[PDB]
Amino acid sequence: MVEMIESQTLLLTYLTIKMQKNLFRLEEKAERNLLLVNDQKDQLQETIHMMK
Amino acid sequence: AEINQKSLELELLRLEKETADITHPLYLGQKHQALQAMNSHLEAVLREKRSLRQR
Repeated sequence: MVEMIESQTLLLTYLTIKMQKNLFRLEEKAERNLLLVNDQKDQLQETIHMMK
Repeated sequence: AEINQKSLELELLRLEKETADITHPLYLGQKHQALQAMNSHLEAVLREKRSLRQR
């Protein structure tokens, strides 16, 4: 019984570490994409204001 | 964006203040009145030219 629980713990832990590593990579790519688009928004906003 | 809006407003108000003496209805109205008083006076003087000449 102790050997079975340990095997379960190993599976869960493996899944967890694998997911966390791949999630951090997505979050970083996402934030970068948002900042790039936000910067484009900011340039357009300044040009519109000057024209007005 | 908010700074830009307020900055424009300020610029507009400043332009209006600087040109008010020649452009605002209030100041222009006062000048009209002074001119009408003198007109009337001159009309009167011209109407009594003979009497004034005799005097």
